[PDB]
Amino acid sequence: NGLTVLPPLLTDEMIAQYTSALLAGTITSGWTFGAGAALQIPFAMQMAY
Amino acid sequence: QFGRDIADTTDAVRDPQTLEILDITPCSFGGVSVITPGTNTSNEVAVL
Ligand SMILES: *[C@@H]1O[C@H](CO)[C@@H](O)[C@H](O)[C@H]1NC(C)=O
Repeated sequence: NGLTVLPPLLTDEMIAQYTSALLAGTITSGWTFGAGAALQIPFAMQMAY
Repeated sequence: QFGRDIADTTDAVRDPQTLEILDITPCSFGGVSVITPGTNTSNEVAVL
């Protein structure tokens, strides 16, 4: 009827890959993966920071 | 004799001769989009 719906560029199964990467960074490496380097740190030491 | 969608678009009909029931779907239409590199790089294109 002239109306159309276009797909998003990032599919839902690919947004869920970014949210996984964001929290898998956050859980293993604190904030440092924002400042370039994903420096690992054990999680009870990240919570002390 | 005929049927409507949620938005009152007509989307089914009886054939009045054989009382079987037909769906109406719009004839397909959509934007022709030209994927191009910059003309500086090439004159080749792909069409979506
Ligand atoms: C692109 O086109 C312009 C205009 O002719 C020209 O100045 C420029 O050098 C070109 N660059 C390349 C990489 O083709």
